[PDB]
Amino acid sequence: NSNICEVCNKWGRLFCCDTCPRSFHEHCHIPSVEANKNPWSCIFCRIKTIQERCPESQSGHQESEVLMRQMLPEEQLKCEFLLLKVYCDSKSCFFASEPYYNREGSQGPQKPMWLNKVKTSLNEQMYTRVEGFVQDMRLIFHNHKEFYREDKFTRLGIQVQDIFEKNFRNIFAIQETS
Ligand SMILES: [Zn+2]
Ligand SMILES: [Zn+2]
Ligand SMILES: [Zn+2]
Repeated sequence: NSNICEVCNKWGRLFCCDTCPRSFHEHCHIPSVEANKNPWSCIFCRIKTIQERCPESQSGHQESEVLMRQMLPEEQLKCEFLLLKVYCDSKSCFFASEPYYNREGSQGPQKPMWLNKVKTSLNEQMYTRVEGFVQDMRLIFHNHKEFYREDKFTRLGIQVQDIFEKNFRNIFAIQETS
């Protein structure tokens, strides 16, 4: 097993996957690492199994169809994984916790959003469709773009949104386009 957390790349109190060499801090894994269960399989392994059980799940999909899916167990898992993929980028630190807004010449967003709030929402099963989760994710970056205007700090929102969107297309097998 790896000697660092797959998500935050630090050592500490780690839980090891039994089916692959990844390791996790308790609350870096999503969902939080389960109390018992021997053997234990991580989210990367659980996502791989879905694909292996239904190879055709990797054929291309339209985003509009994906968004309307109900949050059944397999779509819940895919959203948890997509969330985890964003936390895997160190630039996710800027979007993790509750923001505040007091900048000359800007007003804060009408509906603030941050990664830990989406994490809790997923944990508490507050999304009924994929669209709910993806809307809150995109809102994080859109709020940041609007607030920071022409400050070059806006680019952090662009950068982390690109990680989100690449992973969204991969995890949900969105049809490749030009
Ligand atoms: Zn970690
Ligand atoms: Zn694993
Ligand atoms: Zn099948």
